[PDB]
Amino acid sequence: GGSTRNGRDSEAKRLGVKRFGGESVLAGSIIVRQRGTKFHAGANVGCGRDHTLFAKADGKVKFEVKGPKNRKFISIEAE
Amino acid sequence: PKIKTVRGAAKRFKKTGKGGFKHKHANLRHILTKKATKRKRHLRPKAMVSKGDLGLVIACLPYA
Amino acid sequence: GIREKIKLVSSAGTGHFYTTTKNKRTKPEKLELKKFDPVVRQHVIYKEAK
RNA sequence: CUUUAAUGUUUGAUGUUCUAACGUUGACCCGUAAUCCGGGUUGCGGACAGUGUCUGGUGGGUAGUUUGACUGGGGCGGUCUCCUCCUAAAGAGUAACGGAGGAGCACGAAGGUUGGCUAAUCCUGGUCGGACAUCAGGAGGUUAGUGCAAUGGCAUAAGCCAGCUUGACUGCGAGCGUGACGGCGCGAGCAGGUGCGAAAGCAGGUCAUAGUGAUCCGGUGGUUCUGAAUGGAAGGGCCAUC
RNA sequence: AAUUCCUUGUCGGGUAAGUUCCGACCUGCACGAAUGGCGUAAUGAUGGCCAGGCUGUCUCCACCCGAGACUCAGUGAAAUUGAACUCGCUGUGAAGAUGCAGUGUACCCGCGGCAAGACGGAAAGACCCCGUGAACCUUUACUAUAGCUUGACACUGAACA
RNA sequence: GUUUAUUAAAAACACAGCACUGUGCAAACACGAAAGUGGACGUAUACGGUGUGACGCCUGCCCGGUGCCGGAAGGUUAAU
RNA sequence: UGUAACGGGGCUAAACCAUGCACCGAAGCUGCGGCAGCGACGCUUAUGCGUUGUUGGGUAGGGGAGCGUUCUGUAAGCCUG
RNA sequence: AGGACCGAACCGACUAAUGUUGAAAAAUUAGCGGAUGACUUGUGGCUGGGGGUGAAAGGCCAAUCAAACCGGGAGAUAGCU
RNA sequence: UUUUGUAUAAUGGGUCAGCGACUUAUAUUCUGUAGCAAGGUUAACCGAAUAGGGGAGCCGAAGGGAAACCGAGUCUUAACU
RNA sequence: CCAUAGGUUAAUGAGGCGAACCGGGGGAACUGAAACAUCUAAGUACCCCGAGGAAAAGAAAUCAACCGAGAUUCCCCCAG
Repeated sequence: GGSTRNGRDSEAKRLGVKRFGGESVLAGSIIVRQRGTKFHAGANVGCGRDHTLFAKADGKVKFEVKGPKNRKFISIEAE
Repeated sequence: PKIKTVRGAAKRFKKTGKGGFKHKHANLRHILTKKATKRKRHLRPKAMVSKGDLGLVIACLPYA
Repeated sequence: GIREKIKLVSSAGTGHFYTTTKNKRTKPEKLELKKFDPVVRQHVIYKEAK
């Protein structure tokens, strides 16, 4: 028969890279599709809707593993 | 003779102070219940022609 | 496409209205909601459909 | 006022009669020692036929055209837009008529908030309960569940229940992501009004990613905008929407 | 079977041998009754098959007579043609070489012949595909339209139920 | 008998016959923008169109579909 | 079609493995002579230049600078029996 | 008598060979079909291009025919060579 | 010439001589150059006429908004927030 | 019967040709829209009629905007 169909996305991964000086609201990890690979806990709580993680203060990205579940968190720390 | 402007383009675009043209955003004519208010609110103002389309608009409008 | 488009008309006397969808097979009653009327700048009752 | 076997007095369907327009490719006369055509006499038909304008039907008898693309040549078959996984080489992207599946919705609650709660499965005693209906106990730990495909999620649950409710608000929006563009997506925060909470606070739709269609043209509601001498209006514009 | 794919169906005849022929069977892929069905004397430069005669059609060619071809004198074209000092083989190579590589062979130049090659000459392939190409034809494609037809008004009037 | 005069002469076309159907004469039909003309100086034993194709024996069933013919009760329906 | 599956002759090393030195070998590099583009300094201006470093394969294409032909002014000038 | 039979003129064109830069832009040679008839032929006329005419092949209409020829729109258009 | 690629057995050309293909008009943008400098410049026409006149007009110095309107601000919006 | 129709004679004018321009009657298609039918090409090509040295048009039942201009024609702007 026939089985040749596919969808499209054009980004699916992080943009902030833990040295990245992201200001204001830059999407640190857009189209993660989900709050579980990365959580936002440094600059308050990101993860608005479609779980896009974004900065809330002008500063450097921070990647870290916290919690009892060994979950990965994106933080924003000041320069 | 004189160049004749594309009158449809003259209806879709108006010129600004530094050069470059201002148009109306699409997707606000029709079937608007589906669209969110954020989307229609962002489509309400006028936008600028975006530098790949400027050559086409300047070609269509020799008197602007 | 069983859901059909209806209006919600302000009870504050203005011409302002919202639009939404509703299926009359399961919800034949008229939908009433407190919505913001920007002409009056207050939350008022919106009920009337097209 | 609905009606009267003479009166103030119309409209429309067939039917009959008349002649006087019109027809006569009936007979006779003249132009004329002309099958034409006129004029005249008469007969027959007669407000019919026929013609003009408008109009419904029929109309390849003609006329102008259309009748897609991909494609391991073309045709047949299949496909064309959107979502999920793999291919895809640990950033993004990435092709094939490659391998698999779904979507063209639903929900005024299945949205918001507050408070509360935790599954699948297995082993046992008891009303048709039997292997599986409902209890009670133990093991187990998310093997469940998510309104619907798949993937990534999810216990602080986004999974289940209840109360109150409409933030499925309006105008904006620093800053980004993604596109050649049209566009699409994410967004803290500001103002005005809400809802739920004692409060911190949360809410600009649903766990996220499919559920869609530009422009033109036109319809509907609103509008201290325009309105081709002036006052209006028609029409146009702007906002919401179809 | 002008119709049967299977198929050279099967049976019989003809032949030493017959995918064709003739006569049947019916298992008619997919005959059939004025798109006419079946038959039919005569007719046919009609299609298929058989036989007698006849023969160079053939076994298998032989000889002869004429017109050319050959030589001489006179007149005198053509297609074609990038240039040529214009071999064979094997390999290579835009994938079938006169020209490239290796090798072999070959004194220079005519004349009569044959056509294996020069992917020979001729004709911007007609088959196939493509072009938002053309023409003509068809229809139950779309949009018109001549004609045919329906009614209203006018030409076109008067009485009576 | 005729035919693609220049690759097809045939089983093709035509044909006499047969049938269906139209046509009442200013006929149908055709050419024509119209006058007019052919049909025809004919008149249903005539003329046109269609299909079949001497002759012999025949031509069965189906009117659901599409045409054509007949009818106007009802529905729909134009200009006005 | 003809050796035709080292290019050939031919090779028992003129084959293969290991080590070493030498040489050949290109339009590469260097030497010598010449031309041109681009950049950086110096003497300072429609600046002549010098020093120095480097560059110069090119299709489509872009940029720059020119040769030659006919005609017009210069031209009743100049050349020319 | 006969769209009768055989067969010349006449009309045609079934087969073969030659010719295929031909003697000829369809013929020659040897046979072949009709040859009193729906025959053949001379002269003149008429029918004109979405038209005519056609015993029908899309045949023929001046060596041109699924729309003649000439002139014009016209340098149609050509995403092709 | 066309190509991924041609000695290609893909195209074209027998040869020579002559002719043969990016032009012209108007409008618009950009560059070089020249004049003038918040100004620049005229068209038709007049004119012994390349002079001179003619400033009709065109472009620029101001934008924002759909528009009225406002104006170094203006739109959006109750709100330069 | 009157008369008209007709006939004859005479006078005057016309006829036909010609390159362009002009007015009127009729009037395409190729093409462009990247197909095509509204549209375009274009009232162009072409055909026909008529006239003149020019033709046509022409003295407001015209514009304008509360101010005003004062027939027609042609050129430059307005203005793509």
